[PDB]
Amino acid sequence: MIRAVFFDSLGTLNSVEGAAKSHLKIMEEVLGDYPLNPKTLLDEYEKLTREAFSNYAGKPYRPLRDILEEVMRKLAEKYGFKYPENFWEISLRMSQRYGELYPEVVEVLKSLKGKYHVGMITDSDTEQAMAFLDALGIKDLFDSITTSEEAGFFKPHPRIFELALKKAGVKGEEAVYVGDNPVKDCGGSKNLGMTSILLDRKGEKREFWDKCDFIVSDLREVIKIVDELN
Ligand SMILES: *CC(=O)c1ccccc1
Repeated sequence: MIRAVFFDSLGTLNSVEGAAKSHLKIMEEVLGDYPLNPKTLLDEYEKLTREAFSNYAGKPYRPLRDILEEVMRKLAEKYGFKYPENFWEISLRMSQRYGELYPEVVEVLKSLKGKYHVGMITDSDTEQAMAFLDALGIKDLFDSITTSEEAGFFKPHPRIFELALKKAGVKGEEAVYVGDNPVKDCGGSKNLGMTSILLDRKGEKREFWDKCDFIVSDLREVIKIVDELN
């Protein structure tokens, strides 16, 4: 019996498009009048951050603020502009003003809460996860918010999932996890017997469909699956 439904953050609740728009305005405010194409700075920022997150996958937690400030200090020295000491604050402000939820998030979160435990499991520092849920107005729709900072390990380490299930007081077999990253999400949640639901909004992850238990393009399909199984 499924009694809990857990969600990832980026790509599941808040749109990658909104994050890309926010990230661009972040690099813009960092550069100001500096003669560096903010688009080139962003592409290089995403390349370095992808490499960093890959090195830390499944490993002990390190503050994301430190990891990202390290990347931007390297980019500042590379291109010659002043490292903004308030980079973290700028990222928070812009993320909150231009971040947006997918059109069906609130509807889905409401239909689930009350019937099942509704939780989030995210690779991010707890401060930023809470501030972003608040800026998007959906913090009160979750019964639990579980972060790599709390568990001490990044996904797909099982501890972050273990902690989520413990907060809800359910077994893995009684829980669903929804996300768009086949390895960190389906693989990490499958270790505990959770039902994995892959979210492929644009149908770009067909090569990983055969490993996750279910695949959906819209979160409104999650409620259907939970009913089919119960
Ligand atoms: C990249 C991005 O959106 C971000 C980075 C650090 C803190 C908050 C948001």
